[PDB]
Amino acid sequence: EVQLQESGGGLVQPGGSLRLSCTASGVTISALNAMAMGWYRQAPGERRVMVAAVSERGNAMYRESVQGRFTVTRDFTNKMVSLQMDNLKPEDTAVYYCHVLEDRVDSFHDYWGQGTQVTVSS
Amino acid sequence: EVQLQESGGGLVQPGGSLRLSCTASGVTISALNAMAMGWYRQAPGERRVMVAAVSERGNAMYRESVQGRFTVTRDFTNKMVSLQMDNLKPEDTAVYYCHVLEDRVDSFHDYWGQGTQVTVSS
Amino acid sequence: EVQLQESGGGLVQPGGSLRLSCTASGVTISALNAMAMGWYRQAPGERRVMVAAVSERGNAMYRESVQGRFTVTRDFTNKMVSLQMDNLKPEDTAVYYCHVLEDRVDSFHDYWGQGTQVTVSS
Amino acid sequence: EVQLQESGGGLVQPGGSLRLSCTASGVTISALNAMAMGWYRQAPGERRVMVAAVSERGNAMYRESVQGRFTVTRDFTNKMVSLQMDNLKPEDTAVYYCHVLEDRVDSFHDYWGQGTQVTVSS
Amino acid sequence: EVQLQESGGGLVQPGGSLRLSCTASGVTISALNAMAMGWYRQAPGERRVMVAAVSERGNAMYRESVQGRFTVTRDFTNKMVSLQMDNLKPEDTAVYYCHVLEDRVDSFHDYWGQGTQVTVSS
Amino acid sequence: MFRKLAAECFGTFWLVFGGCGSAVLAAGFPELGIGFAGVALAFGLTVLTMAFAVGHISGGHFNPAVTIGLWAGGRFPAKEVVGYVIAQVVGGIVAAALLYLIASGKTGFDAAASGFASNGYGEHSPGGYSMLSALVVELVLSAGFLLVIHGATDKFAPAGFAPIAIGLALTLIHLISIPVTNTSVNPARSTAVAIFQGGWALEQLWFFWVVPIVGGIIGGLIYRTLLRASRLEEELRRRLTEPG
Amino acid sequence: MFRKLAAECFGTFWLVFGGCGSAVLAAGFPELGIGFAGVALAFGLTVLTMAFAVGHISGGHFNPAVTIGLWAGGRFPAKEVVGYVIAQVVGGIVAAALLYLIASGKTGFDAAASGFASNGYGEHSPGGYSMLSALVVELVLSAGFLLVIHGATDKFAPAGFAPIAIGLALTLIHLISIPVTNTSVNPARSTAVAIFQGGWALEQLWFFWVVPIVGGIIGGLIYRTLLRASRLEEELRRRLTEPG
Amino acid sequence: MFRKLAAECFGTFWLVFGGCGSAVLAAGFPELGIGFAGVALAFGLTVLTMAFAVGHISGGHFNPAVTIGLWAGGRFPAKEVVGYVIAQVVGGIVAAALLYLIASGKTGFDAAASGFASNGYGEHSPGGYSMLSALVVELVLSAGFLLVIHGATDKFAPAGFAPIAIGLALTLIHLISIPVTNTSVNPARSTAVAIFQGGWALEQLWFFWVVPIVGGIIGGLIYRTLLRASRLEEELRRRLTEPG
Amino acid sequence: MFRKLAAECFGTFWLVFGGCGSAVLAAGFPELGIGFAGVALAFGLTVLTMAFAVGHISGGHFNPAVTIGLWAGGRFPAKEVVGYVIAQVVGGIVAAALLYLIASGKTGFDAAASGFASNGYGEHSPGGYSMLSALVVELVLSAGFLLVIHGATDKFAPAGFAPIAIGLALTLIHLISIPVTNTSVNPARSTAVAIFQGGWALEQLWFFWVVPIVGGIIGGLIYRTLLRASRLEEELRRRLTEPG
Ligand SMILES: CCCCCCCCCCCCCCCCCC(=O)OC[C@H](COP(=O)([O-])OCC(O)COP(=O)([O-])OC[C@@H](COC(=O)CCCCCCCCCCCCCCCCC)OC(=O)CCCCCCCCCCCCCCCCC)OC(=O)CCCCCCCCCCCCCCCCC
Ligand SMILES: CCCCCCCCCCCCCCCCCC(=O)OC[C@H](COP(=O)([O-])OCC(O)COP(=O)([O-])OC[C@@H](COC(=O)CCCCCCCCCCCCCCCCC)OC(=O)CCCCCCCCCCCCCCCCC)OC(=O)CCCCCCCCCCCCCCCCC
Ligand SMILES: CCCCCCCCCCCCCCCCCC(=O)OC[C@H](COP(=O)([O-])OCC(O)COP(=O)([O-])OC[C@@H](COC(=O)CCCCCCCCCCCCCCCCC)OC(=O)CCCCCCCCCCCCCCCCC)OC(=O)CCCCCCCCCCCCCCCCC
Ligand SMILES: CCCCCCCCCCCCCCCCCC(=O)OC[C@H](COP(=O)([O-])OCC(O)COP(=O)([O-])OC[C@@H](COC(=O)CCCCCCCCCCCCCCCCC)OC(=O)CCCCCCCCCCCCCCCCC)OC(=O)CCCCCCCCCCCCCCCCC
Repeated sequence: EVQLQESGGGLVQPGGSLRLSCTASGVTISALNAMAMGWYRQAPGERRVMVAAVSERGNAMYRESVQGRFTVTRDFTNKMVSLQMDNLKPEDTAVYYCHVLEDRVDSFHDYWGQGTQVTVSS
Repeated sequence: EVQLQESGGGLVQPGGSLRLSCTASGVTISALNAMAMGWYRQAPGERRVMVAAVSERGNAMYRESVQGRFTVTRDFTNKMVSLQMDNLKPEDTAVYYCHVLEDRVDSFHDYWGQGTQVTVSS
Repeated sequence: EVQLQESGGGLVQPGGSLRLSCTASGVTISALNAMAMGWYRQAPGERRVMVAAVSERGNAMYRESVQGRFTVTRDFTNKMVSLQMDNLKPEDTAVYYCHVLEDRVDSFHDYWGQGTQVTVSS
Repeated sequence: EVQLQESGGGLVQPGGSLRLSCTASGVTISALNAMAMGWYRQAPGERRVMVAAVSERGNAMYRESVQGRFTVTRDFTNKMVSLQMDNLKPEDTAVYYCHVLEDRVDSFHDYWGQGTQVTVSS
Repeated sequence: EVQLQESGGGLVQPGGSLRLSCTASGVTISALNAMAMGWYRQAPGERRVMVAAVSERGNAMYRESVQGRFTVTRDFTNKMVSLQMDNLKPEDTAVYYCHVLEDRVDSFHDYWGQGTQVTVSS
Repeated sequence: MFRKLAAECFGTFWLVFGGCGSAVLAAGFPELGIGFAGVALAFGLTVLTMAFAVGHISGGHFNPAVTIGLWAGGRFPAKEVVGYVIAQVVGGIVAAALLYLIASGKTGFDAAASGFASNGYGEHSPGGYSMLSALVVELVLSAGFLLVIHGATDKFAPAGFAPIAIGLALTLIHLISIPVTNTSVNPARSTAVAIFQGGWALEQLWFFWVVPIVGGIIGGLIYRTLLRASRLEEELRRRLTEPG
Repeated sequence: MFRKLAAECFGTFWLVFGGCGSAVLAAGFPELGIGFAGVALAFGLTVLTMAFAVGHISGGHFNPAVTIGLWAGGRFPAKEVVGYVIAQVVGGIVAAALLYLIASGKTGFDAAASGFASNGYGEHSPGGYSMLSALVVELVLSAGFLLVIHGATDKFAPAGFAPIAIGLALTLIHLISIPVTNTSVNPARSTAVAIFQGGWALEQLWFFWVVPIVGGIIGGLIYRTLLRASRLEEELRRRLTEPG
Repeated sequence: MFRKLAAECFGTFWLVFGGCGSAVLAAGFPELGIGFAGVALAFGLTVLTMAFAVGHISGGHFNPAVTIGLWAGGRFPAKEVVGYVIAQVVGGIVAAALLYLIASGKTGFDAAASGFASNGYGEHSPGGYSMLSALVVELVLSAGFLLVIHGATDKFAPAGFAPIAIGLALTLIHLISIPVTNTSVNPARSTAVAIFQGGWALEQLWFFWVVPIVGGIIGGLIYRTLLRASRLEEELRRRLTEPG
Repeated sequence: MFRKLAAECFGTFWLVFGGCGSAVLAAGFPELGIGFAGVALAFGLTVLTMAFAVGHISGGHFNPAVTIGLWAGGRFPAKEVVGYVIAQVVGGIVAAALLYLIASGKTGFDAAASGFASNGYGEHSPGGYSMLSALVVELVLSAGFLLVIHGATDKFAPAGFAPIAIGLALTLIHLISIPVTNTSVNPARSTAVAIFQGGWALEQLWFFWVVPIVGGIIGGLIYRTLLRASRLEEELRRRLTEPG
């Protein structure tokens, strides 16, 4: 199965910038090229919801409330997905998970990362 | 009442073709001409749902997911209804029932067949 | 994963008896001993529901409407599960599936058989 | 309060015609002119629903399934409301009630008649 | 926190006019200028619902059923909000509350007045 | 019924006023007139706007041929037909009268000589077309109009879009047929202006009461027998669109 | 109210700019001008687009006659009328001013001699129509406009389609009446250009404040008394559409 | 299928009748003809109204190029294509025949000399354009038409608005391309009138069966490969629009 | 982003092809040309159809001024602006190239002498208007266009109707301003044809990149500061529309 290892994150004051990265292992490049790579986030006491993603065709997609501040990039050869956050706000404090979505014809399968803490406190 | 006897079906590898047939008895030709003749199918653990039909006026109607691969034909004189399946897929494996729909003014009445197994395994 | 191969079944007049058998493959004896082995059945247009089972400890369990007529047996060494049906009724006509239930701590996993037709018509 | 006395109705074969009449008492002409006069009907085991009415301004209104066969007339001076039914059908068999609707600013008030039986049997 | 003191109200015959006033204290002018000031009303046995308001930008907003008879005015310098009611109706009898709405980014906060009785009886 | 009759009368008044007034006052204006295309647009817009305004009240027929064709299609009760027709005719006449008055405010106006936007064939056709051409064009266009009306108001058609389709269909009909017969496809509109023309228009008026109505009936019949889905077909579609 | 007044002012500015500028700059262009049909389309499109843009804010009147007719129909509070009217007028004037400046960029422009798209009757009518014709046409068209507006915005009409109907109705009104009086049916639009014409337009301006408004009132009254469904009628329809 | 074939036949009949009849009877009328703009509007309106009427029955293609392009876009079963095409052609022919009869009612009509609104290139182009220009324009416009059809009927597009977009797209295509080739982009429409022209039109008919269809295919392919959202993309959008 | 960029490129290609090709090939056709009104209709229809087709993908800007004005209105991320603009420009250029080829198929075509539908002012204005008139008209029309776009796409506006309003607004803008500057309000459209004109068009091109964009910004600002409802106002409306 797919294994996701994340990095980056931590403490940042409001208006700062951060860069999260995630790498996949245990899957061939060709197999991973047919999957979507994205980022979920869970804030204290709320849902775990998707904020950004890159599809198998290279189309970057964003959640409405974060578009304009987040930039998601995907390196297919290196099996890597990165997220750049600029002009951070208190509502951006949460646990961010690297995510992989796989199409199984009649359903979708999720692969999750460990999770990384991002805290924006002045 | 109406009695439905089916035939055909069985085992077929993916991409093959099959032909199911069904004949009605115990009803006059004129009476049957005012009814609709079609095919239901139930897959393991799911609903029994209609896939194709021919109305009393001879209009062939199909389910969206099967149109383009299934062809339903009706012989009014012989009181027969047949289904031709081409380019079969694993999702087509199920029990197929010959069905007759009768209009009773304030409601509809269903006549069911015995059922025939269609298994598409490579 | 576990592979289930069934046998038996067919046509029988009311009051007759039948014997279905099912064998498992692709799993070690020790691993299978920690799982439950049972039988599901789906009648035309209805649910697929469990009728009988044998748990990992060898306890035979039955659905209320079938207890007294069905006998489920399990051979742990041969990785086999069999069902004996006596005094059959029209309501017993259905597709019967060999089933394996596995405990995964936080959830259960199902392994299904191909399915066998049992028709009780006088 | 308003008292409604109905008349007419009875047995009629399909395709026949009937005329129901209803007269109001215990209310002045001016007071009744500000109310709507209509007909409800309840068929065996179903709702009591409105089929036709005449509003305080003299506008005749019909239920969709009965328009074209029913004709509702209102005589304001005589405080009378009549219903003419032509080309009767088996679905027209029911108990018909003379009805009066009164506007009370923040709600509506209903006055009901005794009820008359209309049976259409060939 | 904000403290609201109301005045006016009482008994009035139908078709009369009344003027309610409300003053805020415990908040600076600049802080209050970023809040909305309005009027709620609760009639016997019903909800407490908003009838009129003035937003932080000075836009007067009304409930549909009261627009054309009520006039809401706001004095930002004096931290005052007033309501003028003309052509009163029996449905206007209720307890009227001065209300302040504050925006807290992720939610809204309400400040309530004591309440004043307005009874319109002929 | 009073509300419905008032709605039909006002709608027919609007139709006649708009279309015929655009034809009489603005079609031939020197160097800036709207022409046949402008007249067709005006005729379509009258029906479109009046439908959006009062179709929820009366159904928005504004045309005896439309009412009779809807009856023939199994969508309108017979007992209500006559009333509707009368209302429509009355509305048209009133409009024509007012139009006449307005047209009299300009020096040199002559209703008899100009024709007052009356429908005609043969020697009185705008393009000099024969009677057979007028008959064929009127029949085909009336049938198509009724077919469009039946299809757009079907319960399976997009909801709320019918007035647009019907009005634009009327505009298209005018664009096609103005040179042949002046594009009646509406007995009330023909009668309203024929009354005030007072000459050859009244002699040929019968033609524009028979051909349109017949055409409308044909249209209805077609939709009733070849295109409308039966009860069994509706049930079959419902069952075929069920998840499993 | 500030938002609503701003919306009304911008809408009236858009209406005057679009319609009058199309009339002044493009209607008579040699060999390629848009003509009366183009001017009518522009007038309709201004209202259509501005309604879609700001009707959810202010209701999209852009016309003193529309506001007063809606008041007379029981749909608009009296205390808000005056403000609306003022805003509309102001908007129009501003538009006219800018239009004037633009028109001055071409050699030979003369607002007084050309008329600056001003409304007039009798000797100043584009087609030489009498005062009675202008009165009748303006009254009828204003009443019809208000009737269409009331019907299309009724709670039982198709939702979201009102701007299309109202704009196309304005286009039809222009198509009909441009040759008679230049199609005012809008006191603010008449005033905006009459101010800059500076001559006979100001003498006849009163006529285009009285006739439209009165017509609008009539329209409202009709819908209020003959076409709108009463509370009892609404309840009766609701009960008649209940399954049993 | 009988219902669908009847709907397609009636739709193509309506399209040919409307457009070609407007071109033949009204386009060149002296001092009041509708012209190229009127013809384009008529062609667009036929498709718009017929779509609103019978699209819920057959899908409203009325064009062999549209059917084949929808097949190439993965939206129409192959086994149903041939039938549709035949129906469309038949409808067109019938319309042409009736049109011919009507056109014969006016003295001096000559189908061979006038061209009977037939499509042509080179020496037979209305504006004297070369074969290469006709090829390029037809290819581009057919591809754009199919792209618009695919986009407007997408499940994520506004519901019920597709007929308006498709009809107005056809009107725009005519407005652009009438001077070059007479704006075929529809093999059935070209065939219907070429049969009755009987001369050079039949010699060049092949060109208007190959270029449009190919163009349509290209359009479909584009939407299939560059614009349509994949299953994973749809799931990603759904997940990205979930509250948390 | 690839899907969005492709949608914007195709939309701008469609806009330029349609509008400029209608202007170049059909506007001046003898005795049957479509004229300024036809060109304006074509320009509006391109945007309307392309919006209905791909607005659900990219938002349907097809105009650098629209993108920048939406950014200034707080509705479009800054980081995505540049890409969009590039795509639009590229699309336009491609369209122009193809148009040029088609225009070369007719004898006597001369892009430099005819102007190739290029925007210009002063000595190169179609009506001989001064630079100040062009500046004022372009500013006002761009601001109005952006205001209409912001209003129609507001969450409180009727859903699904925005393409119609925006396209008809573009048609109205052309109807107004064609005689003054040739109605650019779109830097990409101006650039596409100025490149192939090759003469005075490139000298004046800067004017049609600055004035439209600035105007668009102004429009956005207005809707952002005077017309859009604040968060508190939205909450107040929600509370005021609650039954009690
Ligand atoms: C949308 C909102 C709009 C609201 C508007 C608000 C504001 C409006 C402002 C009004 C301005 C007024 C200013 C007045 C100016 C000063 C006066 C002046 O100069 O004199 C008048 C000046 C004189 O001009 P004129 O008389 O027309 O001049 C013509 C020449 O005389 C030439 O004469 P002629 O020889 O041609 O004769 C023509 C004669 C012709 O007279 C006729 O009508 C007879 C003709 C009949 C022949 C029909 C032939 C039938 C053919 C059918 C064949 C079928 C064939 C079948 C098959 C055949 C196959 C074989 O017609 C008339 O003149 C009469 C016009 C009256 C209209 C119709 C009245 C309705 C009557 C019916 C009542 C109810 C019926 C129900 C029945 C129920 C039974 C069960 O203009 C007028 O006549 C104006 C008339 C005023 C009418 C309008 C009233 C006020 C506005 C009402 C608005 C209506 C809204 C829509 C609803 C409609 C119903 C109410
Ligand atoms: C949609 C987005 C659009 C945004 C646009 C963004 C970009 C725009 C770019 C701007 C370009 C600027 C370039 C400047 C060029 C260089 C300067 C130059 O050459 O000189 C100017 C050059 C000079 O031309 P001109 O002066 O027109 O030449 C005319 C000749 O002088 C002939 O003179 P005349 O004898 O004809 O006299 C005409 C005089 C006429 O002056 C008058 O206005 C007086 C006339 C009054 C007579 C009315 C009669 C009433 C009749 C009613 C009767 C009813 C009858 C009742 C019943 C009767 C029955 C018996 O009018 C004016 O010249 C004044 C125009 C000012 C407009 C109105 C200002 C509003 C004042 C009201 C304030 C608040 C009122 C509230 C009251 C509250 C009370 C409770 O052009 C201008 O005048 C341009 C004016 C600039 C205005 C625009 C400002 C910037 C843009 C604002 C956008 C507005 C958007 C819509 C909202 C509107 C409100 C803000
Ligand atoms: C929307 C509602 C509308 C409802 C309407 C309701 C009311 C309508 C009122 C009717 C009025 C009737 C009044 C009669 C007037 C008195 C009689 C009179 O004067 O004589 C007639 C008078 C004589 O004029 P004419 O004969 O046209 O004069 C032309 C000269 O003769 C010049 O002659 P020509 O040399 O040009 O020859 C032309 C000849 C030409 O004849 C041909 O058609 C042959 C031409 C074939 C060549 C095609 C070439 C192919 C090119 C493809 C190449 C592809 C290239 C590939 C790639 C290449 C690359 C290398 O065409 C015809 O004349 C025949 C017309 C018949 C139409 C087609 C019939 C369908 C047949 C198919 C049946 C089923 C097919 C299924 C097959 C299944 C197989 C599996 O006018 C008529 O002909 C009228 C015909 C009547 C037809 C209408 C019937 C009644 C209305 C039906 C409504 C239809 C609604 C839409 C559905 C359509 C299906 C039903
Ligand atoms: C909707 C579905 C449609 C699908 C269509 C499907 C079917 C189509 C059928 C195709 C038919 C083909 C038949 C061929 C005929 C036989 C061959 C023949 O006769 O020769 C050609 C014949 C020769 O004619 P011609 O060369 O035009 O003749 C003009 C004279 O030479 C006069 O020459 P000139 O002096 O005027 O020079 C003009 C030169 C001019 O060349 C230039 O482009 C240079 C000009 C630049 C100046 C710009 C100035 C900037 C101004 C801004 C200032 C702002 C001011 C700021 C503020 C100021 C304030 C102070 O332009 C060209 O000729 C080049 C045209 C190529 C178009 C552009 C290519 C894109 C390049 C960019 C690539 C990626 C960029 C991303 C960058 C990323 C960086 C981070 O016609 C052609 O040129 C046809 C070209 C073929 C192009 C179409 C390709 C196939 C169809 C594609 C469909 C496209 C759909 C939309 C998407 C667009 C993207 C793909």
